[PDB]
Amino acid sequence: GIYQTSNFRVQPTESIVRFPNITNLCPFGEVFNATRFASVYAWNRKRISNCVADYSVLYNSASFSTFKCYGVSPTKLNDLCFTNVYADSFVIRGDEVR
Amino acid sequence: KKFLPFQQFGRDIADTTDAVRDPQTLEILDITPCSFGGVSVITPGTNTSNQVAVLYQDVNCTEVNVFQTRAGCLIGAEHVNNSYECDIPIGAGICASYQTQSIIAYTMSLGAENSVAYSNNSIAIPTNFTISVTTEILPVSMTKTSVDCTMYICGDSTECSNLLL
Amino acid sequence: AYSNNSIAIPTNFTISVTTEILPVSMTKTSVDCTMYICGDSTECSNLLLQYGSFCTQLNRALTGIAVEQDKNTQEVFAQVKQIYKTPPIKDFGGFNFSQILPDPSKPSKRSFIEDLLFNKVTKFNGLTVLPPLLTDEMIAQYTSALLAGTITSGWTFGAGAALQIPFAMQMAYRFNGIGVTQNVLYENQKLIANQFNSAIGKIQDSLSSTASALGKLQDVVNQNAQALNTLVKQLSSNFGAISSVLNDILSRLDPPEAEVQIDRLITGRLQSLQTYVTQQLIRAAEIRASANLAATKMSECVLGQSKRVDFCGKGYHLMSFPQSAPHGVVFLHVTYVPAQEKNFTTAPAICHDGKAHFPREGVFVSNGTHWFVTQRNFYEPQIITTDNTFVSGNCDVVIGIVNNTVYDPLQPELDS
Amino acid sequence: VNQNAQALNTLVKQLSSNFGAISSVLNDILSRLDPPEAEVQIDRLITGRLQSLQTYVTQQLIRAAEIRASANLAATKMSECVLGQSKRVDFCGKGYHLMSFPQSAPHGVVFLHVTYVPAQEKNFTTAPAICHDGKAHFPREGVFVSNGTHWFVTQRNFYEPQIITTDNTFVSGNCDVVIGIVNNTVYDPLQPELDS
Ligand SMILES: *[C@@H]1O[C@H](CO)[C@@H](O[C@@H]2O[C@H](CO)[C@@H](O)[C@H](O)[C@H]2NC(C)=O)[C@H](O)[C@H]1NC(C)=O
Ligand SMILES: *[C@@H]1O[C@H](CO)[C@@H](O[C@@H]2O[C@H](CO)[C@@H](O)[C@H](O)[C@H]2NC(C)=O)[C@H](O)[C@H]1NC(C)=O
Ligand SMILES: *[C@@H]1O[C@H](CO)[C@@H](O[C@@H]2O[C@H](CO)[C@@H](O)[C@H](O)[C@H]2NC(C)=O)[C@H](O)[C@H]1NC(C)=O
Ligand SMILES: *[C@@H]1O[C@H](CO)[C@@H](O)[C@H](O)[C@H]1NC(C)=O
Ligand SMILES: *[C@@H]1O[C@H](CO)[C@@H](O)[C@H](O)[C@H]1NC(C)=O
Ligand SMILES: *[C@@H]1O[C@H](CO)[C@@H](O)[C@H](O)[C@H]1NC(C)=O
Ligand SMILES: *[C@@H]1O[C@H](CO)[C@@H](O)[C@H](O)[C@H]1NC(C)=O
Ligand SMILES: *[C@@H]1O[C@H](CO)[C@@H](O)[C@H](O)[C@H]1NC(C)=O
Ligand SMILES: *[C@@H]1O[C@H](CO)[C@@H](O)[C@H](O)[C@H]1NC(C)=O
Ligand SMILES: *[C@@H]1O[C@H](CO)[C@@H](O)[C@H](O)[C@H]1NC(C)=O
Ligand SMILES: *[C@@H]1O[C@H](CO)[C@@H](O)[C@H](O)[C@H]1NC(C)=O
Ligand SMILES: *[C@@H]1O[C@H](CO)[C@@H](O)[C@H](O)[C@H]1NC(C)=O
Repeated sequence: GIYQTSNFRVQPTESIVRFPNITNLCPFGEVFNATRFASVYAWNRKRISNCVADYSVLYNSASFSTFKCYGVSPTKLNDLCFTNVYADSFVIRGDEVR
Repeated sequence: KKFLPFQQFGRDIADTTDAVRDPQTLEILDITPCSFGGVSVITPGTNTSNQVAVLYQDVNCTEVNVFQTRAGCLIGAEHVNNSYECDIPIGAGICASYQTQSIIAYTMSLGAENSVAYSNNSIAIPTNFTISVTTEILPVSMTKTSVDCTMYICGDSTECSNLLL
Repeated sequence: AYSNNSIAIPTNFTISVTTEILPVSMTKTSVDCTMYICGDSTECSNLLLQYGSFCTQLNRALTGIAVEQDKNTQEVFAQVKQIYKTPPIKDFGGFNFSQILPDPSKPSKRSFIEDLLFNKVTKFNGLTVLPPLLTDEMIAQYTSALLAGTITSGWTFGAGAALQIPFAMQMAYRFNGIGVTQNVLYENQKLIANQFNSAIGKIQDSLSSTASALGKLQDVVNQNAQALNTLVKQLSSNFGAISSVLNDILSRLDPPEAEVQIDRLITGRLQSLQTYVTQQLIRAAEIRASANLAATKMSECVLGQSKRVDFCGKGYHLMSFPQSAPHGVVFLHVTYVPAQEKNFTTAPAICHDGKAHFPREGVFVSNGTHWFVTQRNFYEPQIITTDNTFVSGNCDVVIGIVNNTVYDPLQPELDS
Repeated sequence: VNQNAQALNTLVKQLSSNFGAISSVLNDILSRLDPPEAEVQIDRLITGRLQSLQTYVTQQLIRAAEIRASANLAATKMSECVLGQSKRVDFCGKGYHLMSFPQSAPHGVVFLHVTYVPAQEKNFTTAPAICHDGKAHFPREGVFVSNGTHWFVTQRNFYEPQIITTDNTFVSGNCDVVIGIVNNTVYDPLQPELDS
């Protein structure tokens, strides 16, 4: 007889990666090491744009008591690309972070 | 494609991206997914041979003793100009067989031609007959299976049974 | 206008060609399930192979259908041992079998009628369409054989080898087969060929004007395509995952927890294949039932003369001609329909020398003064004789018997 | 029989699949885990297994209609072919139907159809009618044929010729209306019988 046994599939010959060929470092330090954080009833917020965002600098930092992902995983943050980033900011009691 | 200046990419009905803009050049690229298809093995019985031919379905004879069928690129079968009854069907009129040994592949015969000796004034009449017996087989019943759905899922288990209820 | 003394008999008749369309096979789909559910992910595939055999079962199920669509197209058309062919001289007693026989001028040996039919009827996700084993050029050679045997040899090529017979003598056997005597052909043979060649004209006019009749084939192609397009659209649906695109989840989540998202899609997509394959298995049994009706009509109607009332259009069946169509078959049934008819008088029996007479074929009628015996399905009044009638009982036994004189031609032949 | 064997061979093997659980065995999970998570493992095995039955039972329901369509065909043959004689061409083997003999088989039936097949044949010249008095004669049964020197009437399906008579031919009209008609003597039995 004639038997369907497997599926043939041409493999990729080479690997290509492309991003907008620029170099500005993002303003993460201006947030995570800011001179002042707001009251939570009037929480502050910065729009991060037009930049290469190295997240390894933040993720490795022992100064953070928690660092918790929900829509992504932390090691992936350097693989990903975004249209907008918004960092909201405030000051609460350490118990209410939950 | 006539992309409008605001379009970063285009997509098919499946939401699969059909085309893209490059982030490092003002160019619009079509994307075609890689050539693929069923690998089908054409064989006689292992009692008779371990030779096989392979049909790579829907690929043009390129990306894999090769022949193009409309079913795919057929590898390891000898094309023949004669035609025979079907044996192993391949598709779109192509049939293959193991004959003097190797696998051959051919457009199948429909049977012999027989043009009719017709005229407006002549008839053929049977002078003699054969009484012929033919077997015809029909299935009538299946095996009367039954299955205990509860026992199939939760055998000996009240824990499970309480979850199935 | 029923009464116990009245009959109507056809004094005229119309040959009609009908058209009957049956689907015979589906689009022979197959899918690589694993490429549909988890195409281009070794990790999704590792999740999917916890569900075991379902991928293999669905591939077997869709293959089981495709291997049957070859068998259906074979059992309807491949009913003949030999590719019979017509002579170059079209001596068919006046019938124009040029519109339904092959056209030798085209790349595929289809007829003038078949070319109407093929123009009245209208991707990467592991999905495929397999080609039919028989090409339309092979189907057009099988309908060439079945039709060429029908015209040149009647039903006799159904039983054994084709026994040639003149076409207006085959048609005399046909007419005789519906209780209408051989002379009713020959006394009108140019009219029968006029009505027939005109009716084959009306068929082209009907098929060329509108596709609307071929709904029986087009509904099949439309249902196959809508079910395929739905299987494709359900790749885009979320099923409650954080993206429907598998490659989004493979970029955005690490394996320890990405697997809890991807399971939603594996389960959601697998239910969307089991739904499609179930629709197609119920459908393939709907097309199987029609391919078996088509194989039963081609055996009994084309390769024979059927007596099964309204099984081969309306009228008394003479013969039918198969024409191929895309995923189907079209029968042109040719039927004798009683036309002009009038009602006069009739009787069950007649009385002679105290004994009673009954017709050997036909039924007694009176024109309003005289009595005749006519074949039942066409008006042809013979003198009542001991040749046209047979005897049983006496006048006192039968309800409604009439008074009449029977002519025996042996009386003049003795008397002279 | 093989399609039902493959159907249960899969239905059995679908017990061995995990469907997302920690083990394919229900007693392993209930040896290993408490209700806070054992129920959330076992709901996986139910969602898998139960879909494995609703698959198998669907295949059996569809299949049983494919067997019922052959049992109804077999009962239609045993009605019309065995208990009768069938005019339905090629319904009861290739050839003309005489009779058929039914036989039992495992989950099936087998018919031994007996058919008459035309096997040896001769070409004859033929005409649709013959002319006598300028009155035109037609066969009552069978067909006119000639060996080339004489004209005979014979039964359509087995060559057995007879000299053409007023007992074998009926008449209508005149010889001008028929197409391709020929002249030949019709034997009237009554002339010798009156003259004797
Ligand atoms: C059978 O009838 C067809 C018409 O339906 C004839 O074909 C036509 O032939 C004439 C010349 O005699 C041409 O002008 C027409 O254009 C043809 N019609 C078409 C639609 O092509 C055919 O010749 C007839 N055949 C016989 C044997 O009588
Ligand atoms: C049909 O004709 C017959 C004669 O051939 C009629 O029979 C006669 O009926 C009368 C009474 O009406 C009797 O006196 C005669 O002796 C009968 N003769 C014979 C030969 O039977 C018969 O009655 C007529 N029937 C009808 C319905 O008109
Ligand atoms: C056609 O058949 C007739 C018989 O039905 C043949 O004529 C007979 O030939 C034999 C042998 O010579 C004679 O003994 C008979 O007396 C002849 N019969 C008659 C009525 O003449 C005739 O020869 C056959 N023709 C052909 C061409 O074979
Ligand atoms: C803030 O300053 C500390 C040094 O005091 C440095 O280690 C840390 O990475 C800085 N944070 C950012 C976001 O640059
Ligand atoms: C990518 O680099 C090329 C070469 O310097 C430049 O011309 C192009 O505009 C750059 N593209 C983007 C999107 O910055
Ligand atoms: C294969 O089948 C043939 C019968 O056709 C038999 O004679 C032969 O021994 C078989 N060979 C094997 C290896 O089974
Ligand atoms: C592939 O096959 C098509 C057949 O129409 C031909 O035109 C084309 O040039 C072929 N391409 C290659 C790369 O062989
Ligand atoms: C088949 O025969 C033709 C001649 O009709 C020849 O040109 C062709 O090369 C032959 N093909 C093979 C495979 O032998
Ligand atoms: C029979 O049909 C004719 C019309 O052709 C009608 O005039 C006549 O009344 C009908 N006879 C009966 C008894 O209804
Ligand atoms: C039957 O009626 C038609 C008209 O529809 C006519 O053309 C034909 O010649 C008539 N036939 C006979 C035998 O009277
Ligand atoms: C009928 O006559 C033709 C003449 O060409 C011949 O070829 C054919 O074999 C004859 N048929 C039989 C049954 O002898
Ligand atoms: C039969 O056809 C021939 C032409 O080949 C013709 O001369 C002859 O008159 C026709 N005979 C009949 C009875 O139609």
